[PDB]
Amino acid sequence: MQIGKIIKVSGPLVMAENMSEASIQDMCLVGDLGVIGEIIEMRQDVASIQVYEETSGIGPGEPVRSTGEALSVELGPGIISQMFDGIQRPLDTFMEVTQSNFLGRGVQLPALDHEKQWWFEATIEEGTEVSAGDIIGYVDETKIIQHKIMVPNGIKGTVQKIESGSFTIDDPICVIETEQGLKELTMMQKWPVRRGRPIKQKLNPDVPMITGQRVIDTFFPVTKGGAAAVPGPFGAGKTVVQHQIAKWSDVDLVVYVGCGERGNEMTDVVNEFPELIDPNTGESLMERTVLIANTSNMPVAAREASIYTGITIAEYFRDMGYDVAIMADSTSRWAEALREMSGRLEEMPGDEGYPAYLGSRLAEYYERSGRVIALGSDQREGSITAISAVSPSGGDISEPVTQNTLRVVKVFWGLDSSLAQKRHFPSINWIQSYSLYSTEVGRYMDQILQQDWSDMVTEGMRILQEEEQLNEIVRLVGIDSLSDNDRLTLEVAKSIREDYLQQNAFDDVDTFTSREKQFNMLKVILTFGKEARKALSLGAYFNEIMEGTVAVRERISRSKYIPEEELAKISSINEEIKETIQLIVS
Amino acid sequence: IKEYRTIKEVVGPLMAVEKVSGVKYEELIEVRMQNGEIRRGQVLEVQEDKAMVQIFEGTSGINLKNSSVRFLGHPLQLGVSEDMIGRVFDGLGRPKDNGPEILPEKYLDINGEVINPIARDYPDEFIQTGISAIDHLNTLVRGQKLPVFGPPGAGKSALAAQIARQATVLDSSDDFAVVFAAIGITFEEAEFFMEDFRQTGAIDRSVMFMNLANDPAIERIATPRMALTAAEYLAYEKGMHVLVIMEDMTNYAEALREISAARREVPGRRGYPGYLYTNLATLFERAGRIRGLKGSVTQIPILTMPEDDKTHPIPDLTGYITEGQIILTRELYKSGISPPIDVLPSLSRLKDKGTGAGKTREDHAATMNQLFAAYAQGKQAKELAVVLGESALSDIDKIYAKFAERFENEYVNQGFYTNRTITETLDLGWELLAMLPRTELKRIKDDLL
Amino acid sequence: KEYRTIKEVVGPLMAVEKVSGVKYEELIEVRMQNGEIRRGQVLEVQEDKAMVQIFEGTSGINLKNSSVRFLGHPLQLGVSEDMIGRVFDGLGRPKDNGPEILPEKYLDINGEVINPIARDYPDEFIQTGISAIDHLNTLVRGQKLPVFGPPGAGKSALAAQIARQATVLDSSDDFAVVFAAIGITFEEAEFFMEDFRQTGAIDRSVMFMNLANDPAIERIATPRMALTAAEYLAYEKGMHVLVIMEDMTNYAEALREISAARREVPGRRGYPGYLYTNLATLFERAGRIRGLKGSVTQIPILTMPEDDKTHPIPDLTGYITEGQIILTRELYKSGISPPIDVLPSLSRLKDKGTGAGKTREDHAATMNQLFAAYAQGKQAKELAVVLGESALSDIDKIYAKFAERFENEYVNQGFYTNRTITETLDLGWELL
Repeated sequence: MQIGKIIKVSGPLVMAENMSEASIQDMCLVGDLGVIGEIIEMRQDVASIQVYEETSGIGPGEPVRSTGEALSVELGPGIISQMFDGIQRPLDTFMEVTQSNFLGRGVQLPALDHEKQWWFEATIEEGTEVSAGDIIGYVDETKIIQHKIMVPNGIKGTVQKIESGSFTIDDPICVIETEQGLKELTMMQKWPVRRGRPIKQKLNPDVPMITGQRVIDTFFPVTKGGAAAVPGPFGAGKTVVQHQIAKWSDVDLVVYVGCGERGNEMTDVVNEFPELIDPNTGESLMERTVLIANTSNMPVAAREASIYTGITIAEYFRDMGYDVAIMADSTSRWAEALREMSGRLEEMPGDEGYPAYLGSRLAEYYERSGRVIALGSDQREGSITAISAVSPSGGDISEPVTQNTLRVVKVFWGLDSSLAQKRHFPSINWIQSYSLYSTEVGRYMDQILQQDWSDMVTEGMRILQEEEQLNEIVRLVGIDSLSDNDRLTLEVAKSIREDYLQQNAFDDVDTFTSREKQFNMLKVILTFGKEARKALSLGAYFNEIMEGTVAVRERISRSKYIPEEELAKISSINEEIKETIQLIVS
Repeated sequence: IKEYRTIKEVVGPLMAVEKVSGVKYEELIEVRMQNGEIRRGQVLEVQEDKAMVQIFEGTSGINLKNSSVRFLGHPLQLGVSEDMIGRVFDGLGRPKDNGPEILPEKYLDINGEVINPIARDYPDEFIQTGISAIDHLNTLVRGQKLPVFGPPGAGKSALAAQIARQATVLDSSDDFAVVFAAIGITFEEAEFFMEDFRQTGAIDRSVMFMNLANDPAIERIATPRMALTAAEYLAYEKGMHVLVIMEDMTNYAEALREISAARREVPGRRGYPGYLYTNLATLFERAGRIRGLKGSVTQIPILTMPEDDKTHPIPDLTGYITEGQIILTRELYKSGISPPIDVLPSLSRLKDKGTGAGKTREDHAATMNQLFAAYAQGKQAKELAVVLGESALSDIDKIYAKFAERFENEYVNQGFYTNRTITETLDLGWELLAMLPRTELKRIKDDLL
Repeated sequence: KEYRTIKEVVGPLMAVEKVSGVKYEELIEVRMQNGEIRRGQVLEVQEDKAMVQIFEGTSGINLKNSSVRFLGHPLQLGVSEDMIGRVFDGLGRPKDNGPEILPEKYLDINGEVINPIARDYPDEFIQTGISAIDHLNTLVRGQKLPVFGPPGAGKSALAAQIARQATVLDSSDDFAVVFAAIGITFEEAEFFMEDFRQTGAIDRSVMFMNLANDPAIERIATPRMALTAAEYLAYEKGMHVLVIMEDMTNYAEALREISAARREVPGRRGYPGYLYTNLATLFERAGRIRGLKGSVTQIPILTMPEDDKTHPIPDLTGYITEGQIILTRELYKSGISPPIDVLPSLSRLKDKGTGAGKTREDHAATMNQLFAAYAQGKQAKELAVVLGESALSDIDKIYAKFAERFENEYVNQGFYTNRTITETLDLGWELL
């Protein structure tokens, strides 16, 4: 290759000559140490390189060399159960290689383990015409997840030789006859972080995701391929919510991205995620999770690139036909990396110091998440569902980050600290939160359940809205003042909030609620409301109804603890309601 | 064919070519990368044998030595044909719906010519939307700039598709087409619009341009200019009554900011670019009527409500230059009427030329003003309900408030996909005011009809 | 070595020529025509020329006869175990005219970034002896906790009290305190010195002093020096360090000053624009590393503009620094010492630092019930704000005795009073 030479060093800016074969946005190793850097300019053969690490002690005359690629990630076996930073540096391996608790300066380590041996299993047969994305074989990476080797893009032709066996990443596993000739294929492919991966076509997400958490699935569902934004006020139990979603959602892989956190805030995530348990297998979540984590004082570009690295990996596993869920925390911190990086590049400030392309950048990120048909003969479907935590950064909704996120997302889970003070978990404000997927999900739900789920959900939400207005009325007057009809609606609202809405993440049975069980529970509450309202029109007084129904109401509260095998006991509540209420009126 | 291999320098999206000849200001270019990728660019400035250009897609990956710049020799232009109708294009007019190839009659500069001040004629003739509140109370006229102001979620998108499917013009021997410009919307929204259009056969009578939210900002800017160029062609050159609808203009303002910061010229004075006001005025002087020609251009720019406290430049700008406006309210959407059109805050300035005997009904004008006052007074009853709480029930409030609420759920709330025609709207609103006593009826004549 | 090719002097900057092997951020020293010697640091290096800033200034320099020598190393601090009991200037040079200190080794002061996995979470609390800090927003070893105050609110006085009464219950080895005074007046500086001598903490502490008279560029180094020495004691010597830095506001003012001196385009709100990263680089040098005994804790004292419109933005740092502590002069007016507005103060790491085995576990439950008592007690008296004609006058007097009692007693325990956590709990019980 060509080796450049440093002619200027000013702060983070390094300028090197004899670099004509390099390109724009290429990654270079700068100086004797070889700190990471990225080319942003070029005049004649000299290039203006931006150094991510600290430039102290670097001077002119030192050599520069270019990787011949932009910021990129290594995609292949050995990528799962890994702790990465924004630029895909293996933190775990980082310690053992250098025997230091510090992120060394200008220290270069390959992302993946290039010398472990995997049993490649050839699922394809020679002489088959292949295109970009066909699956030639698989490797059992972890006990949970099956890693499939697929043809990298830009490769088209006919298989020549392919055999199974124990291979490393680097040694070739199959040969392909092409127009240009023969190309050997490794198990690993590289991809630029900021160029979205290609697809046959993108299509709508219309299949809701079972998150297990009752309030989410019932009132504000998220589609496989949707985008859900959740604010993270202190002590709202957001951490618990993220873990619950991660281990319970019916997705194959989870990608967690920590853009820039407080360090101690980071280490909690690091220790608690390996200790999470996959339910259907009893193993650690890490067997199907990829974790990217950057503390606050890290090189700024790693923090900005965190999101793109995470979503690039999610797009990798998406092209296999898997359902991926990517959690970003915190996106506010990411925007801060942008504001600082924009200042370092002498850009023209916009909204509250943010650059003018903030909304554009965020739109680019969120539009990659979705349900698509991956490339290949098989025409397989894959999806990425995005959960982004926006740190309020001061309690407000007008923050450019939050507004621009909400401009391209359809699900809002507003975590409220007020409910956490009242021991209401998950502390999702039902009034402020919304989902624009509720309509389509209601249609799908009605069909597969063969029930009128949409009517039930709308009725519950209507009762909650009326509950807000009623208890505001109550503050001015008194609880006795309103009618037995209105007061009955109050108590049914309490029933929804307590039995159906509140969920204990740590209870063995309360943590996860099967979709059929969600339906049966909500029906129990709603049949109650109907039969009692009916009995009011039948002339019975509220208090008499209350007594005969105290007995059965305790069953309703303990019903949210009923195992999924014994759902017959939930439908039985309906029968007990009807005979009890009709008995109270004599 | 002229393309130069001489790239002196690259800076961000900017690029410098040297030793070039015959280049001109605002020519488009294509950059042939070493890997064969193509990116359309534009010429920002040219001096001596040097030329400086901006790339729409950005300069990532460019190798200066091994890539060449091909100068097209023409400014940003739209290939126009009569057979454009029923086709879907992106922000730069490229076809997005596969389909047949298009042999354009000619190519046009999308910035457009300037109307002679005397030649342009007043907006005159009536356009039917099919939506009661627009047509009856806040009429739209051909060649009128009437915008729709709405909050983020209150069925603005539905109302745009609404108008597109139902808008037509009565008692004319000339065809009527709709041009739909979507500016920086998400894929899901864009697909909603396209699917609705294809389903209701509305696409057959319309041309539409699609600019996605993640699409480059310069394409985002170009979409309204492109849309109006096609609109003018059909309206005046091919004699149609074009209707132009642009979704979420506020997005367009954002795109101006992004671009303006990239160029570094006109640094922001109030946060957004220097001349956003003049830019919007340029777009909006395009709608009009040339005296001596059949065709007409109407536009309904839609844009998002400011939310009242993150106060921004856009509310004053289009409104400063628009001929009245139409407002939606979140409370009304939440309440359930649809479209949620709050009438008292909004109005159309140029009602009278459109609404009138013969063009529409004679009653319509007088009836509209009476009905307006009758709701203004349902407001009076609501205002005597505003502080009322549950104050003593009088006579003014009781009957007048009911009239208002009934209007809301019977005339404002027509239903999104219900296409009330003008005659229907008038008879319904007449009937819908007649429940009310005859003491306060502005036209003494014709008590029932 | 001893280049004599000064070709320019502009403001506090210089341009040197025909120099090679000069690195960025490299210390130089200047030999003037009169034999005076000044230190400066390289800030920009071209093909052959280099450009430096002189700390003391450029007054009196004759370019033709002056000379420059390039030391070949960036700003360093010599580390030794003999640091304790000593006072240094902004650049870690002896200021008490004590015995010459032979450095064990010379350390670059920028420090290093702890690998995220390597960092160990903080689970053990530190007893400040302050009821208004210990019970509620409790401080744990390794936490980054800052106190926000206005000038003349006694913020310095509280900082002194914390320094004197800071200790940990295990106490196998005693605590260590590193204190940095950043761009503060002599009177302010003297206060701390007198307290330490009188209380005897100088023998148990190490400190770095940078006054306003001293050049701005020395302020930048002053934090870096204190944290580098703290890290040396903490990790190489296993000590448990509490780092107290007084008025990072003026560190930020110096940051702007240097940025303007280097002709750097301003960032957001006229500040350099790398403030977020610069502060975070400073503040994140805390916590414990797993596999090492020592720990680093930071309590940065920050002057807070009454307005939120300008100075070192409270929320610029506040979300960097894992909670905060608020002092207000409105509070301070009525004999409330240390004036700790408890409404908006939080310790982000309070929940884990609080439990049986590390604290007497009435405390978590009792803190939460007294946190309810904060909210309800405020309701009772604080919320009235000269209103409450009827509210709190309807046998809510339990409330309308609680919180005024709480505000006076609990918040003003006296600046020289040390409350054992159990006691603080008890006075909470009394207030219960």
